[PDB]
Amino acid sequence: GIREKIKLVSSAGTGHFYTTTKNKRTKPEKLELKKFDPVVRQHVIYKEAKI
Amino acid sequence: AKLHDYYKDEVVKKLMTEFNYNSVMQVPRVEKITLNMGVGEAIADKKLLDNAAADLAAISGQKPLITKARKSVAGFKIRQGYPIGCKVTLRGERMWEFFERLITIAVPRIRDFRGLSAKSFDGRGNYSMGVREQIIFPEIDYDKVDRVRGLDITITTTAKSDEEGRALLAAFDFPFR
Amino acid sequence: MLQPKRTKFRKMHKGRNRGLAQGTDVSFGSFGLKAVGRGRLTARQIEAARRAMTRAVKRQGKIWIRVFPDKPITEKPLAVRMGKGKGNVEYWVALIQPGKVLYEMDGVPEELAREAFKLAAAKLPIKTTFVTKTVM
Amino acid sequence: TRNGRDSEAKRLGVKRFGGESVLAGSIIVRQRGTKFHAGANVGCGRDHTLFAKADGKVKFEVKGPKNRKFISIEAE
Amino acid sequence: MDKKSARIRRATRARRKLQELGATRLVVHRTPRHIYAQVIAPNGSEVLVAASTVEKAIAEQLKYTGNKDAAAAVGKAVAERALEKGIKDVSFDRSGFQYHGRVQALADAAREAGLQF
RNA sequence: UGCCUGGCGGCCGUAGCGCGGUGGUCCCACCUGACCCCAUGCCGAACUCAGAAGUGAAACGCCGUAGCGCCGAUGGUAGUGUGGGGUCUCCCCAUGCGAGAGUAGGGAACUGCCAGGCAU
RNA sequence: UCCUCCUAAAGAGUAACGGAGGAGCACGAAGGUUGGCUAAUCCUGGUCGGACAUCAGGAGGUUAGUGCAAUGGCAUAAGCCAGCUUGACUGCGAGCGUGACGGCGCGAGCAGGUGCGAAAGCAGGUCAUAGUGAUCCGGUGGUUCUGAAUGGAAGGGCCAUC
RNA sequence: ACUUACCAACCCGAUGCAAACUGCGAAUACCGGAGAAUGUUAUCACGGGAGACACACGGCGGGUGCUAACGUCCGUC
Ligand SMILES: [Mg+2]
Ligand SMILES: [Mg+2]
Ligand SMILES: [Mg+2]
Ligand SMILES: [Mg+2]
Ligand SMILES: [Mg+2]
Ligand SMILES: [Mg+2]
Ligand SMILES: [Mg+2]
Ligand SMILES: [Mg+2]
Ligand SMILES: [Mg+2]
Ligand SMILES: [Mg+2]
Ligand SMILES: [Mg+2]
Ligand SMILES: [Mg+2]
Ligand SMILES: [Mg+2]
Ligand SMILES: [Mg+2]
Ligand SMILES: [Mg+2]
Ligand SMILES: [Mg+2]
Ligand SMILES: [Mg+2]
Ligand SMILES: [Mg+2]
Ligand SMILES: [Mg+2]
Ligand SMILES: [Mg+2]
Ligand SMILES: [Mg+2]
Ligand SMILES: [Mg+2]
Repeated sequence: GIREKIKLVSSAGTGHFYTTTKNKRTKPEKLELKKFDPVVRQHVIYKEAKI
Repeated sequence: AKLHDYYKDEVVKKLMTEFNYNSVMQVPRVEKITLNMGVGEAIADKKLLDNAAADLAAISGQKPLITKARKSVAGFKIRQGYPIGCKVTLRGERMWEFFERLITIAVPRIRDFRGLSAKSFDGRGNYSMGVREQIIFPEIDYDKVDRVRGLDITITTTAKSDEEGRALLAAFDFPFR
Repeated sequence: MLQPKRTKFRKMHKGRNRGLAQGTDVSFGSFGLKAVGRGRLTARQIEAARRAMTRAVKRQGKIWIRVFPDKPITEKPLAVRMGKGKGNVEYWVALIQPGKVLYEMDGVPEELAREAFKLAAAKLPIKTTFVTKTVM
Repeated sequence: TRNGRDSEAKRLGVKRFGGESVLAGSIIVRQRGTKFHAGANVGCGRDHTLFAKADGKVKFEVKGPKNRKFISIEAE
Repeated sequence: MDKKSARIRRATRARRKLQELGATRLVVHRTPRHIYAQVIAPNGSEVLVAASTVEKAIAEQLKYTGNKDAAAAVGKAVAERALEKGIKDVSFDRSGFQYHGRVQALADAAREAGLQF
């Protein structure tokens, strides 16, 4: 209703991304999470970007 | 620590012969002294709580726990989890040092003091009293206080009765009627 | 006129009325009026009968009502077709099974209780009979 | 206000009864809470589905100080 | 909740899990004066080996039975006693006590003496 | 082997609650001290550590005790599958199954592994 | 359209313009793990303080709580806190449930890599069950595919997503 | 502060009622194992051909209606 779709992008060269949602009002900063990148086959930091 | 010694050196002895206890482990003990401030109107001015807290901190000598609304109730317009008071539980050395300050110099500085009630027992040997003005404690700097404010004192005991609970305080020369 | 003060639900399945009664002894008074037949007692019936027996004793002694009309009965009015939702609650009944003590009484002579219970029974839609307290 | 609604039935219930021989992984009961608890060689899924963790026979028991119901699996 | 009923509650989950796993557990019990260790079989009803400070061969070499040095002695002894009976892999059941101080002294010594967990 | 205690289980109220009595050499408990390990949205209460001056007061364990909980027949009652029947909103008969509640009554648990103290 | 309960006849399912309610979201913690904790309500005592705020004791024993309807669960808590955190992982999947089908669900275990824990272990989101839209057409990124003479390119495929 | 022939929850004892109550609980029905007799395989799978998806009354258990209807809606014979 207010909760927007965002994509978390792999900080490695790969263009791999996870997709999730966010309340942009209450949480205006960039969501940042270690996740598994299946292309370099390792856990790497992932950073919000626009869907 | 002086009044803990007086408990051992003098009070135990008095109560053993008063109630003819079989075991010294039956003699009532001061278990803990709990100070409380129902602040209540911090809901409009959050700073009223901070100054209450700091009043207790300087009175008790330990960091206060600030107590939240256990339950919304619309009568006092409070929502669950709202800070609405602060408390301090005293034990051991600190409780005894406070107990003396209370008797030896705070309580005597109540205005036109005539003694404390002796009927403020809960029915199981624990004593409770209020002070209207926290400026009776000399740890409070009369010039700096934002406001005079009151305070609950409860002395929790291991006496099973009020008769026993009273002999215990009486033996410390607790001021009564 | 008896009615539940509030209920969990407004309306109730028709259900059925099989079985013999529970509460078949005179447990409070000295005499009782007992159902011999099966059926429904409305709150107005129960009231009409309570009045009758209470006139009869000139409001002397004491009276107990062992039944309570807690079943809501609905009806569809004239010129309404079937369906379109369950009808509206109009009145309340108690379900009666053979053997239920309906009313009890004491503080009066037996002869007067029988008369009073006779007058009351003429108000009820189910056959009844006169009963007495019993040791055990 | 108006009634007239209900939801699809979820087909909960016991799928394999006492004595029944099952292969590992087989659902033994679908339930909404833990009416039945997982016993030996039986697992509890996220919707409280109890399933076989081993080939064997389904076994219902009542155990413990709370008289709880447990499903386990006996080798056969 | 009194100290003991509270501890037993603190212990129940880990014991059910070990029970589920079918593990042989090294069960510890601590007291102000004494500490105890039992290696109990998965059935939960048979003690395979044991050691504690109430047995004289152990307390005799100890200053005070209720401290960490003692805990190290008990742990070392169950381990040895256990290894001599072919027992090697167990799981630690801290029995609602913190994994700390004495309990941990016992655990560390038990590992030291070759017990696997 | 016997009594006593601790630990871990079986069993899950015939096993619990209450009331009365009772135990400290050992064990257990409270207890002592606390700078420290470690801890308190405050508090050495709890968690924790170093201990042994005191007490079994509390707790705990044991023994007693039918106020309560709990268990609980026999017999009858209710329901019911099949077959048949009536005055068919409900019932009855044959046959099989047969509660719930209540009554008599039972009942102050039973039991295995290891370890410690004591005694013969 | 979807979820919960009853009708529903003690396995599943079961109709009516039958009886009652709810959803079309929320949450980077309200998720994971380790460690810890335990409600409601009532009686008595207590400054301002009242029937009800916060404090103490006692009874009580989950009647509380669960982001939200209902039902079933929940103390080993699934309820409540804190520390560290990203398993709200990627590839798969023995074997099952539920569907006319399209589909939907549950799942131990395997490989890679990760968090928490001394360890046993736990984690593939949230106590569970609602919170949803097939296909076509088109957009964005990736790509050991394709590429109309050949090398490219456009367009197409495949994977991710709108 | 004190009191009234008033109403009074909770609690204790006694008495009933419940589809959406359960500290109880059948008969039947249903799932699974094994075994004989019987049964023209009555079973399952694949494949060729369909028809049918207006049902009726009666019995039992129910919702709706008035335990009205040659009423209406399910279950089961
Ligand atoms: Mg201590
Ligand atoms: Mg004692
Ligand atoms: Mg007897
Ligand atoms: Mg029988
Ligand atoms: Mg029976
Ligand atoms: Mg019986
Ligand atoms: Mg009974
Ligand atoms: Mg021995
Ligand atoms: Mg069903
Ligand atoms: Mg059925
Ligand atoms: Mg949660
Ligand atoms: Mg935990
Ligand atoms: Mg009060
Ligand atoms: Mg690690
Ligand atoms: Mg393009
Ligand atoms: Mg060309
Ligand atoms: Mg070309
Ligand atoms: Mg075919
Ligand atoms: Mg058609
Ligand atoms: Mg049709
Ligand atoms: Mg039909
Ligand atoms: Mg018809």
